Amino acid sequence: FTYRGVDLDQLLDMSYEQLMQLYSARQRRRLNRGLRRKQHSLLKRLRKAKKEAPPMEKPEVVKTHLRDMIILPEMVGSMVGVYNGKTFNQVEIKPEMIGHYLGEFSITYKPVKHSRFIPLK
Amino acid sequence: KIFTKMAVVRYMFFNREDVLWFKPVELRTKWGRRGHIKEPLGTHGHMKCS
Amino acid sequence: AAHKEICAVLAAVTEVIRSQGGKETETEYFAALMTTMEAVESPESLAAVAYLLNLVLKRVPSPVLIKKFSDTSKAFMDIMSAQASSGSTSVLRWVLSCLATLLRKQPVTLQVYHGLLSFTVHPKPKIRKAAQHGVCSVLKGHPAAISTAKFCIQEIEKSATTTLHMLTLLKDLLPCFPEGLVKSCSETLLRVMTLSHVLVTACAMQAFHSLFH
Amino acid sequence: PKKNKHKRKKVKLAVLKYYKVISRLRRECPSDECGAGVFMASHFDRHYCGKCCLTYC
Amino acid sequence: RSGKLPKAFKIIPALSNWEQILYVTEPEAWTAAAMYQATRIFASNLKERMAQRFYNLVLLPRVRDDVAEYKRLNFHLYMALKKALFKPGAWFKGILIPLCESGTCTLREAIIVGSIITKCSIPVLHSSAAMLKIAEMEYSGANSIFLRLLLDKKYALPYRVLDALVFHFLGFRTEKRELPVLWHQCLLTLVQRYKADLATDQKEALLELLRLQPHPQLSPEIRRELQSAVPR
RNA sequence: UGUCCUACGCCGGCAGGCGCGGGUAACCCGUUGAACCCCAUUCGUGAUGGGGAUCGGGGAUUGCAAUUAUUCCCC
RNA sequence: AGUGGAGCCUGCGGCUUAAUUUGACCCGGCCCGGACACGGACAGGAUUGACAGAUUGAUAGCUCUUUCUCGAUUCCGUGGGUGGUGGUGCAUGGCCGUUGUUGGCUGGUUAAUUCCGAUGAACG
Repeated sequence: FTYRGVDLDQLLDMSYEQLMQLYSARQRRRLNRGLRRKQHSLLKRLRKAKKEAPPMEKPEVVKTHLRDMIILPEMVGSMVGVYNGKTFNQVEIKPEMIGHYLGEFSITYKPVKHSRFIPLK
Repeated sequence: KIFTKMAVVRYMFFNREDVLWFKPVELRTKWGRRGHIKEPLGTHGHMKCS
Repeated sequence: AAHKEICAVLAAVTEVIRSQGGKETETEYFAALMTTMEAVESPESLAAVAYLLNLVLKRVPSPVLIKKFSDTSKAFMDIMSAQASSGSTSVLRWVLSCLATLLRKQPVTLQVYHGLLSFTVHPKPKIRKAAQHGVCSVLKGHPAAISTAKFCIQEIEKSATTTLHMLTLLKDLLPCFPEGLVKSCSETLLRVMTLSHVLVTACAMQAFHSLFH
Repeated sequence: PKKNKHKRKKVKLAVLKYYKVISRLRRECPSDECGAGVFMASHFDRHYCGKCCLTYC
Repeated sequence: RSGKLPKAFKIIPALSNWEQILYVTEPEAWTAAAMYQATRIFASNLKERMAQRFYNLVLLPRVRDDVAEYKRLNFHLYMALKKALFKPGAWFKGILIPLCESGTCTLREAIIVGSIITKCSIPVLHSSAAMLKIAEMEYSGANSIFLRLLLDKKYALPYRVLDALVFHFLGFRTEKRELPVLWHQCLLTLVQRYKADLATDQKEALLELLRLQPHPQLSPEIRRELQSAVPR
């Protein structure tokens, strides 16, 4: 895997302030504006779940409502239960979802799915 | 809740698809007014009635 | 609760305390508190004595003021240096007014006059406000007019915010000037007109009004 | 997910820990209303006051 | 609205100078949720006479104007008065009796705080002190509600208190002013609950009170309870 | 029209940044330098240099937050 | 000059959805909730408030742990034994608004008696 010509392993070594240029313009603005307490606490919970999990299967599912939090490169391999308003969608974070949010993998709406007179007398 | 020829009724049923099974039969009040099951509201048997 | 009383400093201190011992007015009190004005920098104790220092000396100890004017002047020219190093206001505002009070009733005198005058440019507004009012009462109540105009002209040439205070000083001090200093002031007020700044322009316009009115 | 109520831990003879035999085993608060009777907590990283929430580390 | 309060608030009960702190905090400018937050901490770890001072200056004014504005008591202010009733000694002498002695209390103020008394538990010795104190002073259109609901508590009435109530009733012997219907149910509940603790001379004392001050509807029921009353 | 309207200088290609001033207003924006219109150039009846939807990639700004594209700009 | 035909946007119906709020709604998670009697526990202790971390969808002593502090302000159960903060209309007592004239400064703040803080009488 390569992301913007950068492989995964040194992307995990890479800190926040030089992740600014690898993201797009939207995520670059968001990272400058900071991350609130709600997503700092969640990142610890994914870090805790990856810590105690067995090293040969996926970790336990973490349920959250944070649909507006971008996917940092250290989140790969996690089990996040993301909520669409009705149920929790369990999504497994592949390394190809780095610049994207969490809300667009739990769709909040369902698709829509949509005999003539002939006279006898 | 009651509006002009529009009402929502609670505690008649508890599941969403109960009212779909009992849709085509009419409804009435103790005070003479009649009504028709219009559409389910969801997940607790609530419906909107006209 | 204790300021609005008749026994408070509002009314009766202005009447009966001037009779120091029953006879008005003895300055033996101010000639007794040197141990408070010297080697004591306790705040609000020098302030309260500064209130009575301004309040009492209005009631004409003028023969007393003449003889021990030098005693008062040395008792305050060191005060002008002392809390100028410390930087207070409450002890400072009344002691400048009582200096104006003693100067109003009256070679060494002009140095005290320059001590009163040099505090007009002070950044703190209360200290400036009393000095602004103090200079007016001293001159209107003159040999001191020539030197103070020479201070006024040089201060304008040295300098934006301080010039507003100086034009306020020149607002009601032009009428007590001689011819040559009015002619020099008429140039100096006209020099800042070349600057397009509006607040200095309006005050200098209003300064000429108080000259002619 | 029923809301269970807190039950206070009934510590048996909690009074009998602030002294030996004479002197006070625990600290006393240096405040005005709290002190001379108000004992302080002795935690493993802090000292805590049960009345005025005074914290010493 | 919600969330955790700053820790500078949780030391005000144990702070030395509450008066300067509370006055600079502008208690009238607080929100409705702040009353439930402040009363909770000011009645939890705070002493009795101290908490009575807080009720008089803050809680009693804030409960008076709100019911005078919307003719209804807010939910948050209701739980504030519920939490104030956790300390009954401070609430009686800080909220109840000062409202009783104000003289401007109405039916709505009486009927709203009266339900709080019914909905919660009050110690008998604290409640019996409120019985004697309200029985001594004069009678208005609102303090009767304070009587009848407290008679509905069905506590073990001390016998000295029973003299104080009947002295209040014997005080209403020669007055020609019309007694309201709500005064009769106050009398009806009294003879319903404490018929076994009234004396034989007190038995006839209420009877002549029924003779001089009758009711076209309720007086025979008051007559029925008296005539079917067992002595001590 | 407004205390949010903006002048001017510098930077970037554009959205946009940094600084410093005027105006409670027939006083500054503002001699309100508006668009069709007018004069030259290229195109030449061709779903075409008409038409712009729908899309891909990137950048900037307001917001606690831009995902189901807040909005704006470039290809 | 158009609209009606094309693309986009907007409103009524209709169709799908949990709701697509109406001529605020849908999923979840909290808050609160009698007294009387009797039987229990209750200074050995009834009970209140709390630092740190976590569950949680988050924080939150309104929760799950480590025990710090307040103390009678008590808290567990069983009874067919009592229990309007209702909304709404009529008669009903008081009270406002509704159909002239003459007088009369501790303090911090600013270019400035600038800013904020305490603080009356008669005549027609």
